[PDB]
Amino acid sequence: VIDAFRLINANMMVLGHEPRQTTSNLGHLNKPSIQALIHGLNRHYYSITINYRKNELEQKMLLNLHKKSWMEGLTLQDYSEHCKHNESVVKEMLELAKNYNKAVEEEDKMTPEQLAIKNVGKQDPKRHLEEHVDVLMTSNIVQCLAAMLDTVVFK
Amino acid sequence: LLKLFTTMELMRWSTLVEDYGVELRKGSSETPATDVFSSTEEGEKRWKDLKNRVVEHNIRIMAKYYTRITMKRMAQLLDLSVDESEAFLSNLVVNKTIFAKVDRLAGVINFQRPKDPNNLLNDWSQKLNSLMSLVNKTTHLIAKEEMIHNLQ
Repeated sequence: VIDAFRLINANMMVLGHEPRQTTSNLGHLNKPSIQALIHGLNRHYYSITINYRKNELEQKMLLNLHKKSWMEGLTLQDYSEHCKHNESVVKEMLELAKNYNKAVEEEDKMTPEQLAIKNVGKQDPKRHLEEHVDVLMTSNIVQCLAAMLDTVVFK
Repeated sequence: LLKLFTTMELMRWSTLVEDYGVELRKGSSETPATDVFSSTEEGEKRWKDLKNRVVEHNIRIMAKYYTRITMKRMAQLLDLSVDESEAFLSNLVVNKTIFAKVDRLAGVINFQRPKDPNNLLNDWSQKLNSLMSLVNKTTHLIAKEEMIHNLQ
């Protein structure tokens, strides 16, 4: 949220002179904070156009994160840890499962507020159980995949 | 006396008693022979304990350093017989002075947990991770060494 003002007097707005002076402008209007701001803006010179001088070299600098990605893509943790993750998720999945039975049996309702009370639609077992299978699958794949890759290559 | 125990090397009671017997008992404190707590006459009551301590320490160092040794080799150092060692082993493990499992065959002492798939699994991950940390670090030092002032 940036705006530009040269700032010229009130009369210039009132007459309608101020758009004759601006020519070679597009202009724009936004409202961070209500009618009071709009009025202040109009008195000034309103939003005069901001363009950006940018290109791909500058754009590439901003892109970056970590070259450290080099070590990290290969890294995998201790096997006891692999087991902790798998255990925590299966245990979790048991809790939500009991609601899930109801969900599939019913859910004729399509009205979000009524569904929420009826078949525990809000705190849904479908959303969360799916979300859970998906973390567990991806997590196991990257850890497992790395361990094997490293083995062959280092020796 | 300090130097022998601090250095982890395999030893035995038979040698340890005789030598220290002449040093400790003789040793001038402020000035007299007396110092007690395993030196002189009173000291003998404490001394008895020292034997037990050598045998807990021998089994401990061997446990940590090695993963398998035979029961016959172990007995020679401890100055026990197999029947005597076996009794002692039952009480040691319960207190948790050491972790060791001994058999009646005197084929082996497993100072590791028995060959179950989880230990093998655990090690395989750790070996991989250490290499990757090390290869990064060396490249950083190497880069300065190469280029340098660019006089070479």
